[PDB]
Amino acid sequence: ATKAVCVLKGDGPVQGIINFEQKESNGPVKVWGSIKGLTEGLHGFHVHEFGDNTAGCTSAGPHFNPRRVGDLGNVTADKDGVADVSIEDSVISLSGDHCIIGRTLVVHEKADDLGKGGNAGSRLACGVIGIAQ
Amino acid sequence: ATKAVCVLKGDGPVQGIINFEQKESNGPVKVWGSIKGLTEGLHGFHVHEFGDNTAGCTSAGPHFNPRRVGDLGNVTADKDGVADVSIEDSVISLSGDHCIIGRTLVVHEKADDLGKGGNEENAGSRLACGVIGIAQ
Ligand SMILES: [Zn+2]
Ligand SMILES: [Zn+2]
Repeated sequence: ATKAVCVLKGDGPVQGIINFEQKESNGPVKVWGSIKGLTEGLHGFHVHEFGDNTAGCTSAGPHFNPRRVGDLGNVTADKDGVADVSIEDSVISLSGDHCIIGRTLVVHEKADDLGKGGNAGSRLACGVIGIAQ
Repeated sequence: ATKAVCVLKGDGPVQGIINFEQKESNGPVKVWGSIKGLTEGLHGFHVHEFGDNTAGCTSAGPHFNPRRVGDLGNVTADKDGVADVSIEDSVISLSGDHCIIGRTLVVHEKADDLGKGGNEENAGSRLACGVIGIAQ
């Protein structure tokens, strides 16, 4: 398993395809793609524990955390509502204990302040992360 | 005990939830749930290789086979178009080489004749599918 993909969907217009690639076991995972239908600005971007969409994104459960492992920061939507995603992350994995295959990728309503807010709302869209060609 | 779950959806009315449970890594996998929106009768029931929903059920690629590993026989819909599923399989797994987590469960248009259709000389289109996810 060196490649994965996730199709994000929700009750609103938020949708996108997010690719994952990890060329070396235990190596960094590159995450890239595009999300549209977002409000301009920052949106929390997280892997949640369960790849369970039985009740929409709510059944994905909590932030994945065997920074939390699943915490992928924010994505940034432009004035057109489009977020172009290009991240490299050394904590998530496509195998082993930190493997995110079969878990859920979520884009949030609000910005994640990363715990540095000086003193991220609903789940707009999600999908199960699957093995890709 | 590993647990997995799959929500099936597709281009038409076919929808369902299928659960997986495997008590030990070398034990059988119980598969159970229900699918609705089906024509009465048999429908091929397969794990396909890729958990890729970029193109409906088509991007799932081929039948999973590292009978084929992904071949889970057929499911049987009743007169209400509902197939109640309860299967035990000792070839698929929720870990290791035959792991189906991150792959795609597919329910087909037609029966899979299981290679016993009587003409050595077929499941048809994919009605619904879902990526198989880790469950609580
Ligand atoms: Zn989150
Ligand atoms: Zn098939």
